[PDB]
Amino acid sequence: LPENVDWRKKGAVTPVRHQGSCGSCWAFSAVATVEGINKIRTGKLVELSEQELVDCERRSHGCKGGYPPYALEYVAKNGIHLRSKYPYKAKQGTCRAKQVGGPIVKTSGVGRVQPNNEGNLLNAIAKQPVSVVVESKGRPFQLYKGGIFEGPCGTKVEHAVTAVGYGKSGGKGYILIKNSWGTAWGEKGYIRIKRAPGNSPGVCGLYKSSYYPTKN
Ligand SMILES: *[C@@H](C(=O)O)[C@H](O)C(=O)N[C@@H](CC(C)C)C(=O)NCCCCNC(N)=[NH2+]
Repeated sequence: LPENVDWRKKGAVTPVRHQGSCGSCWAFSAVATVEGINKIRTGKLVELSEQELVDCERRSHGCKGGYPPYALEYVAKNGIHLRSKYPYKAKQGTCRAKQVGGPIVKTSGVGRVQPNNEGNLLNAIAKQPVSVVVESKGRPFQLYKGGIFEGPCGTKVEHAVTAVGYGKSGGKGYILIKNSWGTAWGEKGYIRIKRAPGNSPGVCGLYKSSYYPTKN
């Protein structure tokens, strides 16, 4: 395993986006992982539609919160359209997957990493971008402006994000995360969260529930 990994440098990460006031983080996390694996397999970075998921994947609740593994199952089964063909509007509407055209990106399944273990997570990230969860309700997290984040924060997760890398910053290990709150938050939309060693729920509950899409 490499000491440091950063999928941004390998052209596998699209620019940071803004979910607005719609509890759509679950769709944002899911889309970022599929954009990454599509780049890795085909050599092409294309932007995909969070809105298709919000409108069509209904085991989830649209703008009221959802579930990354379900979103990942929807993509493996139905594939997903381009962001330019089915743009994000921060509100749940009628599913138009079959009315919008343009090409579709499809995957072959979805993997579940065994939670609460640093190692399990690092090996998954070394491979590709991973959907991860975190407790974002605390003021420290909302007011984050930079550095290696340590909380204060509990482990009562409620916000899905995307791990696009990991590394070491002079002595402290961290995990590189792509948030969906725009570029004015954190480190140009990103946050480097401290790495809890070995068996642990992770700082702010980061090791609690991780998924990724597979692609032939
Ligand atoms: C995240 C966001 O937009 O910031 C969005 O609320 C979301 O999808 N949250 C998830 C939590 C992550 C997957 C950790 C969520 O809360 N999903 C399902 C809602 C659970 C409903 N709970 C009860 N008690 N009814």
